[PDB]
Amino acid sequence: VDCSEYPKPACTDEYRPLCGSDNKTYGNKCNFCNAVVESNGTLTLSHFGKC
Amino acid sequence: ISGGDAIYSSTGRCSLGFNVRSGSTYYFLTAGHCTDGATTWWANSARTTVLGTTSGSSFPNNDYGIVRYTNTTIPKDGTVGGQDITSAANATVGMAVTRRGSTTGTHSGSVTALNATVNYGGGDVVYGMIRTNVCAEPGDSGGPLYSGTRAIGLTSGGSGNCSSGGTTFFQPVTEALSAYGVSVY
Repeated sequence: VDCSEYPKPACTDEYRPLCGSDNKTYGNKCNFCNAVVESNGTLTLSHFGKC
Repeated sequence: ISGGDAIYSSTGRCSLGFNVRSGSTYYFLTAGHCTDGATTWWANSARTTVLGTTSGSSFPNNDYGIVRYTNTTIPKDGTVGGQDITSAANATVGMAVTRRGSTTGTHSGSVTALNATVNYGGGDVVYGMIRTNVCAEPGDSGGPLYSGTRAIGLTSGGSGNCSSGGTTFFQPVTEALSAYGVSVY
């Protein structure tokens, strides 16, 4: 996953989880990427799927 | 199975919006973004119980899809969880509504605006959406928005979350019913 096209003002709500470096399971790519942005680039992807 | 319950496709989990029928043929509505590129749908993560296969999908522009049931024994309740649904109606500003989804359960709020355009990016723009102050989270897509016994919309997406609050957009259900020639029951 690439978060350059972010941030986005809205995200669809399908669930396909990603595991962030904060140990938080992000519900989908759009959610994860907006988090990355909000973290000012500090949050990374730990791995695909639930944490 | 009923409105708000989880549905799984080969790609992920969404929520069942409303059970609908045309003549003797049963289907279920859900989000078009969830029907897009999905063929078969199951009732569990294990994919052991089949529900049916995609029959239509409209996303972006609109956000609705319909799946035809192939599962003969599964109960197809005309409700949202325990709630009966008896008709469909148009959203109005100020309307008190309730959403049910597979991740967050039931949450209430109000219609704050109509005919909203939501831009999901990459060319995924949907139009004519109902804006509300109800939250929703990943997995909640395609769940029902209703008011009392009235079916009003399908969860499409938005921002924020249920802890801290958010804005969610729904596709008007009436349009979907009209397009597929089906009705709630």
